[PDB]
Amino acid sequence: MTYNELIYMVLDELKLSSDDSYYTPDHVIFLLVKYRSFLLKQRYSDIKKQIPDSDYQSICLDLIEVPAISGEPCEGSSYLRSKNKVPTTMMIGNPRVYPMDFYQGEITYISRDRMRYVGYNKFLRNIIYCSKAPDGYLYFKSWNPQFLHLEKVSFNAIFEDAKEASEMACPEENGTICKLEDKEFPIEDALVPPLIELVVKELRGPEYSPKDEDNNAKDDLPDAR
Amino acid sequence: MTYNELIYMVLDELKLSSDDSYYTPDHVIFLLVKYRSFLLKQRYSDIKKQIPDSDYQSICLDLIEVPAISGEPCEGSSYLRSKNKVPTTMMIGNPRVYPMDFYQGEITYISRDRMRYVGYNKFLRNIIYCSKAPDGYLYFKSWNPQFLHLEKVSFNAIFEDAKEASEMACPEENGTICKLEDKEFPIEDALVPPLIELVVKELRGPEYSPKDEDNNAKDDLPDAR
Amino acid sequence: MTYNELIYMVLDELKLSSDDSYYTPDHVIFLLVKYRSFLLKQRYSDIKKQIPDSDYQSICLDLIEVPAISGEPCEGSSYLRSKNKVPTTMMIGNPRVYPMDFYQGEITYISRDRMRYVGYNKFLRNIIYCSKAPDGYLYFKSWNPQFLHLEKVSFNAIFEDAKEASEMACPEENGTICKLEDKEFPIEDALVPPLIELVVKELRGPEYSPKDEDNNAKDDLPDAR
Amino acid sequence: MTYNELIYMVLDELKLSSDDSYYTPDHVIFLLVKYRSFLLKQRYSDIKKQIPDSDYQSICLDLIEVPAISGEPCEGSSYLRSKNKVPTTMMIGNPRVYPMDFYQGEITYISRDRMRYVGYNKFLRNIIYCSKAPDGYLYFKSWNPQFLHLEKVSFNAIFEDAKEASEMACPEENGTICKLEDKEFPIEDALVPPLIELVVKELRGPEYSPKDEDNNAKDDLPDAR
Amino acid sequence: FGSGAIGYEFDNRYLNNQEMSAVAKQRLTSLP
Amino acid sequence: FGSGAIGYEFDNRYLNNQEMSAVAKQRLTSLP
Amino acid sequence: FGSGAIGYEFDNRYLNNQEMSAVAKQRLTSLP
Amino acid sequence: FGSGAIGYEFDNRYLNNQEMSAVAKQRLTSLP
Amino acid sequence: FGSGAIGYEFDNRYLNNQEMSAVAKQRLTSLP
Amino acid sequence: FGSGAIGYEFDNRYLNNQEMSAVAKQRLTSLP
Amino acid sequence: FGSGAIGYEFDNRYLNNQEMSAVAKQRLTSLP
Amino acid sequence: FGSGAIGYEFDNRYLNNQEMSAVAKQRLTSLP
Amino acid sequence: FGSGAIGYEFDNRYLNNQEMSAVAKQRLTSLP
Amino acid sequence: FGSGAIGYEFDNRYLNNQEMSAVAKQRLTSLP
Amino acid sequence: FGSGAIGYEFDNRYLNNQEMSAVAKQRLTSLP
Amino acid sequence: FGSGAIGYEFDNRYLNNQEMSAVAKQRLTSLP
Repeated sequence: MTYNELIYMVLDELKLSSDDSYYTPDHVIFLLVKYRSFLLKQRYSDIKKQIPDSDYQSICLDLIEVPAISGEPCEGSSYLRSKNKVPTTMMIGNPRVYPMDFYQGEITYISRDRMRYVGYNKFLRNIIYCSKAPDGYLYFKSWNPQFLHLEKVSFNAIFEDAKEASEMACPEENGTICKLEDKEFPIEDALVPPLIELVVKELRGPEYSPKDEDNNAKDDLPDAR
Repeated sequence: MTYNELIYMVLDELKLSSDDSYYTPDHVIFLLVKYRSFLLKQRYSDIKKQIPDSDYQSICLDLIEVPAISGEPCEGSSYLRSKNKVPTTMMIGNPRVYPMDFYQGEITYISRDRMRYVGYNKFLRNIIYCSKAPDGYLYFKSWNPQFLHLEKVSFNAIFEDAKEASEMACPEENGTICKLEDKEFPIEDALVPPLIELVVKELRGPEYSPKDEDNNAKDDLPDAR
Repeated sequence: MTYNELIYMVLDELKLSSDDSYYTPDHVIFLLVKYRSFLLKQRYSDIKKQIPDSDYQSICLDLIEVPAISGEPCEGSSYLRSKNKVPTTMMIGNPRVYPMDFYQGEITYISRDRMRYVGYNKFLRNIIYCSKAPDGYLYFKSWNPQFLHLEKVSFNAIFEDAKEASEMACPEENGTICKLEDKEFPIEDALVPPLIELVVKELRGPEYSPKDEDNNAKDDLPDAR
Repeated sequence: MTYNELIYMVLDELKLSSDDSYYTPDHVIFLLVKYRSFLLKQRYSDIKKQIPDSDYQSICLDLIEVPAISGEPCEGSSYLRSKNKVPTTMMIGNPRVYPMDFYQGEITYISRDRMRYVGYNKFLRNIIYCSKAPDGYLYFKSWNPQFLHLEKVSFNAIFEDAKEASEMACPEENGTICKLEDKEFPIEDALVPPLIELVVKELRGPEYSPKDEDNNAKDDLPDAR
Repeated sequence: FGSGAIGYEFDNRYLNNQEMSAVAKQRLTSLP
Repeated sequence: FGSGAIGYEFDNRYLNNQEMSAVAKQRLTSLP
Repeated sequence: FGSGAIGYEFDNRYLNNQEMSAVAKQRLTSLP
Repeated sequence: FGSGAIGYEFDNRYLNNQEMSAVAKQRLTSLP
Repeated sequence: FGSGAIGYEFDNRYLNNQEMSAVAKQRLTSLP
Repeated sequence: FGSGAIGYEFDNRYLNNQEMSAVAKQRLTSLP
Repeated sequence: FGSGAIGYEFDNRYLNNQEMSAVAKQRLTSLP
Repeated sequence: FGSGAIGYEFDNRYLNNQEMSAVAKQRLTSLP
Repeated sequence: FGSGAIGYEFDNRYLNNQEMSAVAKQRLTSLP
Repeated sequence: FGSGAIGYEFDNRYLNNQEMSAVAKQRLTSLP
Repeated sequence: FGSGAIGYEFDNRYLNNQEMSAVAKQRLTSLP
Repeated sequence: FGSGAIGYEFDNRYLNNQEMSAVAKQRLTSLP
């Protein structure tokens, strides 16, 4: 399913069809993207369960070599990093950075804290490690100077913001899908009816609430105007 | 039973007979497929039970040889992938890929994560593997070079979308069925009354909700218009 | 009892006597056939119990030899299969394919997955096996080339759709019963009052619901028209 | 998501659109940050769990050498403190001070009470320490005199005030973001629907409460004016 | 309105759980 | 309205469950 | 309306189950 | 309306069940 | 209306059963 | 209306039963 | 109307029974 | 109004919990 | 009307009873 | 009004606690 | 009217008693 | 009216208490 189908299901359940409606489809996109992460955490955080393939998305990143701090000699070895800021993954799925082929290569996505201290094991000196720095970029680290030649990776994970990771979606065979509404929403069908129910409950009450409608330099909500 | 019977049963119970109705049969189709997936997971995920053949569905796939990353000498061995994107499966049944004869052939369908490290065992070197990659296609891998000659397979599983797998359904003896409404809905008849009840409950309240009827550059929902 | 008695009991409980009624007897047949399977699963799936003789039906099939895949030499041995698609059995009763005599012969109805691998035991090389393929036909398999001469079998099981298996009902002594209404409904009497109660509850609410009755290019259900 | 999206989502759900409204967006900002802290403590204080990177936030600190008490020969060794006051942290995550490279350096951030008795161990004499003193600044202490040369650090933590740490945020590659409304709100999207619900519940009742409208040298609230 | 296609199965499941609880206390004793 | 073909069966099943729970506690003791 | 041909028997069955539960705890002890 | 020829018996039977449950716990102890 | 010639005795019987349950847990212990 | 000569006695008796249940659990332990 | 000369003492007695039940479970253990 | 996509799942989950509690008491005894 | 000088004390006493019941279950185990 | 962003998570947490209670009684026995 | 300076503390005390009851069942076992 | 900054915390605390009660029953058995 696509963003369009979910959005218009929510709108039609709410009957927000007129262009002169207070709650636009943008409210629907916001609520859908947040309630998706809410439901996924509620279902896949208590105890470890199988996560379907629908909850995931693949972003494609372009890597650039950057200094550790600045251009000094003693400031440590350089890191690669994605050109643009990367979405934050949830901790419920199977995050994986792969070199444009999911079935090959070993690039390990680890925590920020762990990546401070990796590769000291002599047999793990050739493994590329990944983490999202507080800067918001995906930083790469390894002890094997060959890693700095890496130019492109794809990252598959259950990203915490469907909109961000869908905007960073990888080019399809036909070409890029410009409109977000024509892209595919990241959620299993078994979680779609609950998601629609939660969003529709969220906006049902506000839909029929009064407005401060008189232009009279006055607050008109206490009078239910 | 076909899509038509289920759709029109829901519509007739809602009495959405007038062509000038807000909720068309496409709303019904969307809700039916999403609640199908919801009910199947609710019933067959808590513990392992028997899945009847009625919740299963079949598709026809045409396989093409593709490079792992791109055409390069050192980018790894090639793969076989379906020409078109494959619907996501539900991890509740017996997914199976067979060479157009269900009672013959061993083409294993495994997890995408497992498919990286596979075939190293000396006796598992002639087994063909499958997994729906993040691209959306069903990639094939094996160590016995004969697999690349394979041209056409079938795939049986409890698919996440009944509509997507119905569009990719295998040709019948009579021929292809042009209308989705004339295809068999993939759910057991023991699960149909629950499904109809859930969908009718989904659309009962909205069926009688107010609309923003006036064309006056104003939101008329708070006034129950 | 027959389909007619159950149908008209439901109709008279609902008092849908006028020809100008929204809910026709076809709705009644649909609901009865689905709620039958619903009740049978609910009663005979929790723990194994005696199933009466009323829940069963006998279909008669005409078998035809078919290639495993196509007419190739190496495509495996041929199978027999029913000429027409066969109804899906429920997993609660005692399915049995018999050679027009229930008290004689051994044709084993097994699962689709099992029938891939049967007859390797040297003492089981003469046993005919059956299963419903994803094609929707009943496929036969054995290692004893005599089986391919088989022309007619009858299949007794608790079929998941009473309408389908009743349409495939075996010829009676008097002759075929053309109308489904004159055939015998497949359910024990102890499950008939619950079945009528469930169907009548299902259609009682919808019976008195409002309609979009004005032909005015407008949705008239919000106004309870 | 930014402060603007959250603020205007709360406002639009309350329909506080008129500029002549009692409750401005600053009420919303205050309530959002305080309920952010409330929800984070409620979720991550009972027992230890994983904190996502989204609840974390970063600031830039400039360090200046200061006397312990005042300039005297016997008042003890000097300290390094941030030029500006530092927001209080929440004791639920992984507070860390790093020298502008997260994956390098060991500047421990400890309790203020512990920081009195520290560094006596012979192998801990080159470790730099931190603690937010009662003055409000983040003081630094160590036994290796090189620490006083340190000039600039960063500090990652789940800060008590999102607004205070947002004002002290590190410069981005593009530059500084002048408006607080254009900065990223530090909360996971799985916690956003609860936050919006709590804040909307906070302001729903007051939104329709009576005001002392008349200018008559009298309290008009008992009369519901 | 009226529909029992979801309440009936939940009641049946409740009684099935009661069934399993009742029969799980059944013991054929020893030491006579 | 009224029809008790499902209420009767559920009440009877509840009583059957409670009866099985009762009889499952019965023992014929030993060690005299 | 009124009819007790189904409630009476259910009440009687409930009290019979209570009867069997009460008498199933009866033991003639040993080891004096 | 009113007639208590079945309410009285059921209440009396409930009290009999509860009395039997009470007296079934009585024991005359040993090992002094 | 009002009459307590049947409720009084049922309440008294309920409290008598409670009496017997309370005094049936009384034990004079051993092994000091 | 009102008269509490039977409510008072029944409440007092209930409290007496509950008191006897409480004190019947008291033990002076051994094996130190 | 209002009067608490009978409800106060019954509440106090209820809480006294709860007091005795709570303190009757207090044990100073052995076998260390 | 009405929508039962969250009520259904919670009731099903409650029944799953109660089923797991029931089956967790099952034992195949020994010492014959 | 309102006055909470007896409701407050009874609620506080109830909570004291429940606290004593809670702490009376505490043990410092042995046999390691 | 309507909003289930706080009731849904509390219900889920309640059922998670029930889940953990149910699975905490699971034992793989010994002594056959 | 409204005031929670007495209900808040009673609720907090109730949850504190529940806290102490929950943590009083915690045991670090022996005999492995 | 409405404000759920104290209801939310009390419900969360109740669920925490119930979770601690659940996990406090967990054991890793021995004697195989």
